[PDB]
Amino acid sequence: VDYPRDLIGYGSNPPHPHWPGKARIALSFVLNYEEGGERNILHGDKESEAFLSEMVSAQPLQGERNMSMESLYEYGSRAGVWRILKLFKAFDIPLTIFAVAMAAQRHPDVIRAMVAAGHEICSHGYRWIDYQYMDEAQEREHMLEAIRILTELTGERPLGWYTGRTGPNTRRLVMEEGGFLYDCDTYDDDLPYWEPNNPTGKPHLVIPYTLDTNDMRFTQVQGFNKGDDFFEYLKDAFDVLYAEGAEAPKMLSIGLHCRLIGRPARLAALQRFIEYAKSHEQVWFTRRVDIARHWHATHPYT
Amino acid sequence: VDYPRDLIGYGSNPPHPHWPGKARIALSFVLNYEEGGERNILHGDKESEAFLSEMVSAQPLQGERNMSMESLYEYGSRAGVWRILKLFKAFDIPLTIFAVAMAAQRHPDVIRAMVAAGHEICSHGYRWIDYQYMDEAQEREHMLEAIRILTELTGERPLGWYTGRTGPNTRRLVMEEGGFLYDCDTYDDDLPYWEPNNPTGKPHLVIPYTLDTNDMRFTQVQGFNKGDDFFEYLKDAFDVLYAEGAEAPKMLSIGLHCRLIGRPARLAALQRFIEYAKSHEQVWFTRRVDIARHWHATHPYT
Amino acid sequence: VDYPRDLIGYGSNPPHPHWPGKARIALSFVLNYEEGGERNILHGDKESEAFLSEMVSAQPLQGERNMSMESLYEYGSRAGVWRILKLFKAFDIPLTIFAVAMAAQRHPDVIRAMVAAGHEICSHGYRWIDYQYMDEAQEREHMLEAIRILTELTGERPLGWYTGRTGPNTRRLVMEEGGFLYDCDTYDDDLPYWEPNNPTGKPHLVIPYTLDTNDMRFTQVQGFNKGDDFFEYLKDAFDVLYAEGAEAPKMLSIGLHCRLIGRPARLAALQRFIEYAKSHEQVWFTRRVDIARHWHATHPYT
Amino acid sequence: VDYPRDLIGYGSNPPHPHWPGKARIALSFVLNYEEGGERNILHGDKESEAFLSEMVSAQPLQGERNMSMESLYEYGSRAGVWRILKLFKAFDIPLTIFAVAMAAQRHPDVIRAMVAAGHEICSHGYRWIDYQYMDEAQEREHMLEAIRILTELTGERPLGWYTGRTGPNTRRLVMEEGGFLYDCDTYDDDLPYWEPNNPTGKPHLVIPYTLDTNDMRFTQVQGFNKGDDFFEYLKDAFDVLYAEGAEAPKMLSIGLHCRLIGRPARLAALQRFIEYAKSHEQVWFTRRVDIARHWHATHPYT
Repeated sequence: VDYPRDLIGYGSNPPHPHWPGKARIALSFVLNYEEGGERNILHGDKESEAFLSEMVSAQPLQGERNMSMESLYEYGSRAGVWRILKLFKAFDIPLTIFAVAMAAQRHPDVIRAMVAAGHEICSHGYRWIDYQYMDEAQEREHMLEAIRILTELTGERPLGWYTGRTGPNTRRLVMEEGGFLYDCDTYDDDLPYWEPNNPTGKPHLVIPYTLDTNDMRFTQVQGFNKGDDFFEYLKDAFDVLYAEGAEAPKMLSIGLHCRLIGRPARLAALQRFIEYAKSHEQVWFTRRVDIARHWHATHPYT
Repeated sequence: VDYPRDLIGYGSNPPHPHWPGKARIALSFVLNYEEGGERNILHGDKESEAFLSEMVSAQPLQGERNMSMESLYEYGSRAGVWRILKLFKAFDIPLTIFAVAMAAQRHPDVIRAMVAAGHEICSHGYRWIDYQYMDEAQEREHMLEAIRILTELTGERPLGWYTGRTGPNTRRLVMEEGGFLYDCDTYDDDLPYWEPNNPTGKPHLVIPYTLDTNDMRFTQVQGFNKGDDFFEYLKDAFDVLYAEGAEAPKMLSIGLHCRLIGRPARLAALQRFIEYAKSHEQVWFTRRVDIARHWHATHPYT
Repeated sequence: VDYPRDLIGYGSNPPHPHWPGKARIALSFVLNYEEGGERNILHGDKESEAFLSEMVSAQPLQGERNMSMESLYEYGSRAGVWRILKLFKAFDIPLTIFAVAMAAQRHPDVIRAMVAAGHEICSHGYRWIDYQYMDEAQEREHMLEAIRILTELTGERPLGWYTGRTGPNTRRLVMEEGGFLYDCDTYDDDLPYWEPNNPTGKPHLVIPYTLDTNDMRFTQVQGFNKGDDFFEYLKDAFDVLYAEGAEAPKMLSIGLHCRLIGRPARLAALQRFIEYAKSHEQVWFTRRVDIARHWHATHPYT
Repeated sequence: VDYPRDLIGYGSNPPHPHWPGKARIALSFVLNYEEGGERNILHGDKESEAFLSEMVSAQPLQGERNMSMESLYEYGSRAGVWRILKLFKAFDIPLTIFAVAMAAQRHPDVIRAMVAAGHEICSHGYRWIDYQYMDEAQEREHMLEAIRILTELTGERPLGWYTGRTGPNTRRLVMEEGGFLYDCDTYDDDLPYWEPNNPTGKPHLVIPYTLDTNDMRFTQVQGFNKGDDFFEYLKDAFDVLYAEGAEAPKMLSIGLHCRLIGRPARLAALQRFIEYAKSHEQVWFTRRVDIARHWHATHPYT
């Protein structure tokens, strides 16, 4: 029937990306910047934050502040962020930053640092909250606001979007806005593709993200006990994709959070994966906007 | 008393299967095909899907679409399925496909591919949902429909059944239908056996399945952190059974899901287990319908 | 105040057990036999079983049968039990069986086998259910019944007790009954001790059990991914205790369940631990009734 | 806006601690002493304890005693505590004890032992309960009481505080009391810092604690399967911090609980980490009050 999902996509025939330097794989390291934008009555929310912290079994507290939860988030913005940024600078690997606009407003100096470092600032929404149930009017308003904030902060408007906890209208509103080159609000492929259902009809690129090669699993019910578990997980993902890349190259995202991989216990394994990746020839270490411009120039929208 | 369960089965005296090629073990690799058939208001369900995805702590959403959940499922049908099918083709190992009829209707080309590859299409029900509470009338109707769909799709009716989340009537309805050679809706033995309580009185073979040597544990609360955990789990299962097989051969199922082992990070470990298994002599790599026909010819129903 | 718990016990001065053969450690392997006695409307319960199976996130179903859950339990009594019993017979290690009386009634042949093998049959209660909220009258009645059943089944009354999910009266009722040598309904020490609060005033020995060196963790939210995790856990427990045993020997329990360690994937690691343990001199492999009689003869109740 | 959190802290410019012996890292091993102070109707609570035990999926029981839960806690005070104290004595490493005042009242002999051993007794609150919702009046009263108890018990008032499950007023009340040198009710940095918002205006030192390099994860939903997982986690944390310490030394806390790392299976890995740490030059093994006095003398409050 007139089924609004594409279960098929490229089928058994995915396109060759032709990554620069004849790369057998494209690696997109992504650093989320959410600290200061999460759930909090201080921010006008009805409850405290519970998602993604050391407090693995936390529940949101209605009309309350959860001090421990707040403090675990402050680790991300106070200490984790700088240690991570230094690590990427040390191996000369660029980042795409998934920056929440309210978080960035609260820490403009680190955002400025990131931009000066040459990292791409991608929009991660106005607030770090669940958009599942929000009215279309308000989600659109948050969106246009996130754009305003990041443009002023950065001096350049965001060209990609990623909400994460999206609702039924999130991605439609992104493509309707007009000014995005891409979005990342899918986990459906190993390659970019042109959105098949853009009402706008303009080319809109989808660059799928990840929930599995993602440090969020360090704090979820099912998830890595020690750093080496995340290293072996990342390593396996690389090995299979790199092997496929001998004839059919693909991409791999690596999701990271300041308050999570920022802890020394977890950073070690990220550095190990980076050294592993760097030891291979034909790896394209890149930003998602660069993948997007590359797609345009290589596989233009027909 | 007149207890409707058989807690005893074969007791301390299990039969020798006499697998072809004097195999010390029979390996049944199974690939579930559920993507497109899962919970969704689009499919007429009251809520979204929450079982078996990267969103380890998901809950069903009433009257809502969960876009992320949908997208994680689309990974299975868009990308995972082809990579898995290639892996099995590369080692010349046949599959039994646990194909959900609605999922197959949404992707007939992949089903046709599987059949052309020589994989057995086993019925996994009309829909991928919990049958626990469904009225007998409707479950029977789903069943006869699943049969209709797969016969047209495949050109041959399904000879095995597996629902998974069965209710008190599921298995009785399967045996009452008449045309199945076997079912897999048990986790009670290491060997096939004839159903002791078939009202039909015709021979009905039970080929027990698994929830432990099953990639579903990658996304459950208790479950594998990294691929090597699933490899060592599978390897241990093999080692003990193979050792028993010197005098008393048995079988082992390996359950797989497109949207799960389809991810590169997880495929590596499956390939490692396959290489391990292949390095042993006297291993029978087979389909469940072949086990069933073998049982008939070897241990006829008395 | 008049605090009904002993937080202190032996303090920094635990007694030397003087295990036979000058053992530096006493190992108590325990095999639970619960299959056939668990929650089930068939057994007169209000709901199905959910504790300790592959269905890691199961909930009890009110007025329903959970067929999968039943089938996972049937694995324990049909297949797991024999494989485990063979393993212990192969290394000549004796068991204490934690036998639920209703489970034993449903499978008398395996109970008879265990007794003929020389394993101790310890009482694990009439039913495998939570006694937390049961009235004293009914719990006492279950208890006297469990005794009746096992005596007839075995030809000798049970000399130890272990309920597991006890209520505020469980242990008091056990000691009031009179005929038990010991109970195991604590997790409070590394050595046996005489119950300090027996109203009876007769000597009653407490032999603490375990929830950590216990295969139940294979199916709990926090718990072993692969067999080697349970092997390394057991190995570490052994190493520290054995080292302490150079001057101050203690004991270690290893809890096992037919439907859990009975799976080949998990048995491998148990066999590895047994081989490790066996490779050490001065290890006392024993039954809990033997520890109890030893305590009597070695550290009589003053 | 006038946002009551400091998301920024030291920014990219953390101070050099100048640890004694030119240490590249400061290690604070912490032993919680909570057993006897946890939730219990015996203690006047409305429900039993459920946090941090082998009963990984426990829920609090209203108006009930949970005997197993109690017994698992008694392991901590009866057996775990002495084994842990011996381990630290063997490597000549000092502890900071996070002692709950009610727990200490129930076991004065072990507290006296700890003090005689030269370990610092830090206040962990009057009771081991959640202060999230307690009225300010009662939390203040608990606090002044915890102080009274520990001073009498120890012969010296506590100079640090740590509640853990704090409410919106906990830390403010601590600094208002006047007599504390520091608190540990944050998880926001890798270095001590002066509280920027002390109403008192006196210098108050914050020495951040941890929920990740903490044996509590052995019994949480996401957490270590085997001891080596905690060893590798601790080792990684050390390696990254020690490497940073070549130019910019920091500190690392290691949280421990008697009833958890007290089990032999878990102690092994703690001993392994201690041997690893000890094998490095320039490691400062210290107590938190010593870090605090050092901070005063080295980075006085301006």
